[PDB]
Amino acid sequence: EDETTALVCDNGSGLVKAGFAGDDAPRAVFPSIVGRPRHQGVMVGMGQKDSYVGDEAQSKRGILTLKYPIEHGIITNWDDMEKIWHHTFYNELRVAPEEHPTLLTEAPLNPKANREKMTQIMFETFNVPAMYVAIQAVLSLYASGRTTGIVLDSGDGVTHNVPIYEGYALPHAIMRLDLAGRDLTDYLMKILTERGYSFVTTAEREIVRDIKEKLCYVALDFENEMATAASSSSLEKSYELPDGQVITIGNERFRCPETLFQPSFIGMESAGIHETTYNSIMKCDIDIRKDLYANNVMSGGTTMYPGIADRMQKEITALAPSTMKIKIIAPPERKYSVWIGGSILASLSTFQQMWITKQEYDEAGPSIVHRKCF
Amino acid sequence: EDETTALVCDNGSGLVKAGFAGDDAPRAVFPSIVGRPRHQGVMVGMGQKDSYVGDEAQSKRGILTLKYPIEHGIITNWDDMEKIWHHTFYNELRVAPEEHPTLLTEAPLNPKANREKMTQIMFETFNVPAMYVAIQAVLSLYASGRTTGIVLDSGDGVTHNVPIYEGYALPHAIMRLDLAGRDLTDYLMKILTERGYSFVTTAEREIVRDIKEKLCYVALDFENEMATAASSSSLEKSYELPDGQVITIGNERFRCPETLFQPSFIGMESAGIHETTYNSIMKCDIDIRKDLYANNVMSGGTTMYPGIADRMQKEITALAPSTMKIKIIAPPERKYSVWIGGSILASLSTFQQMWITKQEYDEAGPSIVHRKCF
Amino acid sequence: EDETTALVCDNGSGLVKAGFAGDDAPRAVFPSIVGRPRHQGVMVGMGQKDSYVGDEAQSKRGILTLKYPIEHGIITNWDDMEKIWHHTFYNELRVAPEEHPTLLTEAPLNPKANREKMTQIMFETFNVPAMYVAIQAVLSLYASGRTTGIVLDSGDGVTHNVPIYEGYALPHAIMRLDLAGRDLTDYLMKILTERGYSFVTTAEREIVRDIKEKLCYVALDFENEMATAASSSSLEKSYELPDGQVITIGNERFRCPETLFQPSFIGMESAGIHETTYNSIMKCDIDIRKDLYANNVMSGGTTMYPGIADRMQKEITALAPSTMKIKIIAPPERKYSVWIGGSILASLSTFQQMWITKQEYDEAGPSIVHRKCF
Amino acid sequence: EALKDAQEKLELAEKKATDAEADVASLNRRIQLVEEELDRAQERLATALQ
Amino acid sequence: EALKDAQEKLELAEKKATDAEADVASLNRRIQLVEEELDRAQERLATALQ
Repeated sequence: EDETTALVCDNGSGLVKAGFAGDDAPRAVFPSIVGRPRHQGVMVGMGQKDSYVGDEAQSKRGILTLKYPIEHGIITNWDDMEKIWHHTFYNELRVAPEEHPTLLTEAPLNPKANREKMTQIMFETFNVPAMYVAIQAVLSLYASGRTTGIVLDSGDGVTHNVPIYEGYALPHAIMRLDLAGRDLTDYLMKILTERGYSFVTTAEREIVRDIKEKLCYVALDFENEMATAASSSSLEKSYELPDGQVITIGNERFRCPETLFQPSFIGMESAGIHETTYNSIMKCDIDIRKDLYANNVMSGGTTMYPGIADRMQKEITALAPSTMKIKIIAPPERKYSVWIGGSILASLSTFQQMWITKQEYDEAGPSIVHRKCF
Repeated sequence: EDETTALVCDNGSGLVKAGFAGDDAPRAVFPSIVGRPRHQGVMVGMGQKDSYVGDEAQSKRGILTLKYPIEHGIITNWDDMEKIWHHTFYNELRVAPEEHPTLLTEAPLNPKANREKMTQIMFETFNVPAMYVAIQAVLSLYASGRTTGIVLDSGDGVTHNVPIYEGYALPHAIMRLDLAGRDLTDYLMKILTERGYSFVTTAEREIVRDIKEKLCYVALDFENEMATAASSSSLEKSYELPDGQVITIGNERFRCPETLFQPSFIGMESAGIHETTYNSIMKCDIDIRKDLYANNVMSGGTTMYPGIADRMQKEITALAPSTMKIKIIAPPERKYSVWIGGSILASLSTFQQMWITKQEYDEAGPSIVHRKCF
Repeated sequence: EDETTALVCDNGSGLVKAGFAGDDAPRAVFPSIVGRPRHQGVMVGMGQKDSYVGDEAQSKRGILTLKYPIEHGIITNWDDMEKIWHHTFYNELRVAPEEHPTLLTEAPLNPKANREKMTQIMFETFNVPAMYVAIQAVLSLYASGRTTGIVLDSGDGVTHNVPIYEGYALPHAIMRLDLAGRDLTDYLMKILTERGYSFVTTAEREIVRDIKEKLCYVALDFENEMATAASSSSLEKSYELPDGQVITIGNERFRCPETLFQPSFIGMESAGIHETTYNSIMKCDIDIRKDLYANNVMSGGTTMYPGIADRMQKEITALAPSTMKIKIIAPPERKYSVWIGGSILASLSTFQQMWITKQEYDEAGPSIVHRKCF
Repeated sequence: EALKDAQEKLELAEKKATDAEADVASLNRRIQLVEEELDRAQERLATALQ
Repeated sequence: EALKDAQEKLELAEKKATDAEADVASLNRRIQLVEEELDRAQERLATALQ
């Protein structure tokens, strides 16, 4: 065949998004979890199966202890990551990696060891002709079809912010903020406890993740919505657990995403996500700032909450000069924007010479990641 | 075609003014800047473009470091000048220089190497039938339509002064004074710092150049205007930066052009521009001085400030014998006076035999500039 | 008692150095931090205290959020600064400002409001008979006992360069370079994340300052030292956190001070400390360059790293004419030279007629600072 | 939610209209004051020139 | 309905603000031009007086 296709995988924490390069959507999207039978089984003709990977672990949740292998964009456990990639290629996509070049995404300001060990596994585990590791935020920018913007990337791993102008990139102005979907989940199960609902274990920690994926929203003013929580009507929502227990969540619902704009609630000094965007834009040159204000791109899974775009717009407009208009461009489909940006990149004809070849790795070693790529 | 037209270029520092000879205005006027991508770009399908030339560099300012290739009428960097002329001919005028004789302007008391290397490039870079290098001040005098005057030429390059009488010219009485638009810009960004506005880089150095091109004016008495700066009302002006930041400049505004009349502010002993005009007129013969006092011509870009003509008139009248009347003739359009003087010269029928031919250069070498022309 | 004595206070960003005049060493040295308690405390009998100042903030660091009030030589908040001066006078020194003339140090190319508000706080908050504000670099020259030299002065504030010749000063050849030791602290925490060491709050930001002031050094040639960092040995050093976490840092350690000589690393076009020193010397008159090259003086807090003098000598010798011998005098004790320069200056009886008196302030108001001093 | 936001955006757009119109009126007063002061500056100029 | 009405009132109030903004912007251009001619007439007057 011509061009050989190519393969693209996004592994921020929480979800593997994977598929062929040259398509508009990934074939396989599943949770990045390795769930181990904690309870010793007593039957004959079970499994045994040392561990379960992917949405198999979601189905068989109650037995398992679940371990996310990626925390804060950092792989904690390498064998668990290899198992997840083994699951992507053989269980879903049914590809031999020898037949495809593979793009990986990776997060900004990330330890060198993750990029270098990630390449070491791609060459010396799944034999592969070529690969690339690319920055998450630039891929979302490509997916949005814009040449310029400040990309606010927040996954389940960590939050990142990369300003770009006309292509280029500003290394000093790149900001990484330790907040995530996962930290909002840990805050959320903590704020459910005051209501009497106690979720203590990894299995129902993913149940509050599912709650937060739909019930939670961001206030267009926090204090105003917290004041109208005195007359509870629309702010309460009934939620059904898989147990058949019913949960009723009021003001507790919208103050969980409020943590992004008030990290004093989590107990971290690190500024809210709108001030981090100001911190990135202020580090940029005076000239370009006009379009960075007007071309803010949201990406990732934890920018999905209803009303985030409006809240960021009101806060950035309030802080900034009202001399210029602050447009925020946050697409629906923004969850998959990194993977789509990886699809478009590996489909680019020129990019087919910028691959890290297997040959170039075999001569010059794993350290060449940083030398060739950003 | 008859007469072949001719081409005219003024390159004092700061601006290329270029067009056809035989027209009242130049087609192309743009900043003489070579701006290089200082920041390494990270995208695919950019440029690359090693450098940007002309008002392209003004548009894409923030990325670039900008280098003026001409300082003090001296070309610092020759490849950068060749690139600027390559841009004039191919990007704007769309001419083959083989089809046109080319006039260049050049400044008085200027190193021989600039004239000789300038001719060497015109013959052995852009193949051309003929050329001429001419003095800036005489061209402005032609443009003003007068046979006699003392031409005060001040560009962004250097300040020059050439007395002329009935044509002729006085070599001993020619004065060159190291002050310019550019030195006023360096003074200006230094005098903004006491107000808290700090412009540290080449990109916003051209922003204070733009400020000074409109906000700045010359006091009809410096001390009187500095005294009325105690009651700030009309002397302050709000200025908008491209950032959206607002700048408010009071007495600081008019004391920037005051440097021309007080070079003790810049720290140079070299006399103010009115005493330099006296120094030129005093070196002239007694008989002609009467009309040189009454026929002072201002030319160049840094004689554009409002109230310069009135200040020069009051100071020269104060120093000189009040026995004779000191008329200063400073036209609006005085910025382009050198180019218009070059247009009229190459349109002159007799001048069409005084060209340096390509043939005469090929036989007698680059040194013949000084031998044939002034 | 005769003279009464006087008080001298140095308050560049990062460190207060303060004490009596004519004492050769100071009487208080402590960090210029105001530390407010971010976390609400739940006990009875605590404090409470709005804020902790100086080393009480260093000691109780993890509860707090720490604010420097002085950023880039500019006072960003004035209650925080007033508290620092209140703390020096009443806790360590134990004096009444009513007894003592007070000398304050101040930075080259600083907004007028810093002098004008600083004199107001000294006259109207802490009642004082007389005071003075003095330029930092001239004081460090006084400490090393010299009449002539070029002073490179750099704190955790900003980097300033002042050439001086047989006393005097050249205002047009004074250079300010907005690179501080503090920007090196932010660069150091940014580089540490490559090795996986994520530090994010102000408390451990001062742990990287503590790493910076005794593990870091300047490479005697950068590429040579970075090449031998392939074979890690003496280039790696263990470090102990007050946590008990061990931190091992390598090439990272010397490429942090390299940012002073390569500002491309922090993303700024602004030339290096060797180049800015050359820029000052080129602005100076032709004769005095001979002695300025051979009388380079280093002062301040971020000129303390090993190899700075040695490197500045290689780079200035390489750029300058080698017809004269470049000599740098970078004494030990150079962190305190600005204070020592003030303690000698306030001990000069002729300078006791050069004070700004309380009566002159009461008669003629805050603007008189720039009418009597620099 | 679209209503609380559309209604609050209405109260703010009405407030922005109130402020923009307050600015129209406050500016119309200032424009007229600079026009009247300009007429006076021109009359004083015609007087100063005479 | 309360939403479409809040949105129509919002688009209308946004237009009250946009028209009031167009009017204030027209007036801001008039203040800048007329006050610039106030200052120029005042400067021409200062020049005529000097």
